[PDB]
Amino acid sequence: FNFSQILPDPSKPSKRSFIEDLLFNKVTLADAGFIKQYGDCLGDIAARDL
Amino acid sequence: LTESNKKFLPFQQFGRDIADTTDAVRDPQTLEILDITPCSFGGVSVITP
Ligand SMILES: *[C@@H]1O[C@H](CO)[C@@H](O[C@@H]2O[C@H](CO)[C@@H](O[C@@H]3O[C@H](CO[C@H]4O[C@H](CO)[C@@H](O)[C@H](O)[C@@H]4O)[C@@H](O)[C@H](O[C@H]4O[C@H](CO)[C@@H](O)[C@H](O)[C@@H]4O)[C@@H]3O)[C@H](O)[C@H]2NC(C)=O)[C@H](O)[C@H]1NC(C)=O
Ligand SMILES: *[C@@H]1O[C@H](CO)[C@@H](O[C@@H]2O[C@H](CO)[C@@H](O)[C@H](O)[C@H]2NC(C)=O)[C@H](O)[C@H]1NC(C)=O
Ligand SMILES: *[C@@H]1O[C@H](CO)[C@@H](O)[C@H](O)[C@H]1NC(C)=O
Repeated sequence: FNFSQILPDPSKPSKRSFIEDLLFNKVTLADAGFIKQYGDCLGDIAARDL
Repeated sequence: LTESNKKFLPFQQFGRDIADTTDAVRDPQTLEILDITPCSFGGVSVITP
């Protein structure tokens, strides 16, 4: 039996498997602002962000 | 108030946001366009035993 596609891949920095990588790529999760803690959100940069 | 890259039309004075709040203004004395950002704020949590 071949479990190399669901066991974790050590080459990935997030230590996720191949199918988990596909599942994370298929969902376009927003940053939601906990990632965007930077103070250039206050400054007018890029475009208007929700 | 910061400098903005918005190109206001000559008949326009104020710029509005999605929530109908004023986001960009034009100074009356000098014709530069200013961008208004609310001051820095956030939540505070207290971690105690
Ligand atoms: C259990 O199952 C796994 C997965 O099927 C088997 O492991 C091998 O997995 C690779 C892909 O993961 C199979 O394909 C080979 O990939 C080589 C590497 O290139 C890919 O991978 C890198 C990342 O490592 C990517 O960045 C890159 O873009 C590629 O996607 C290729 O070099 C190979 O090409 C060779 O073979 C083809 C065959 O058509 C030739 O045409 C080429 O010229 C070249 O010689 C290949 O595509 C690989 O086939 C899998 N190995 C085997 C033996 O099938 C495990 O082996 C399996 N284990 C068990 C016990 O069944
Ligand atoms: C938030 O804080 C971090 C840490 O101080 C800032 O990261 C630094 O940014 C400056 C300029 O961008 C770099 O020269 C430093 O090397 C960075 N430090 C590290 C440890 O990476 C970050 O810039 C701050 N965020 C904002 C928007 O200013
Ligand atoms: C009044 O403002 C105008 C710009 O709209 C400027 O050219 C003029 O010099 C100002 N008046 C005085 C007395 O400085």
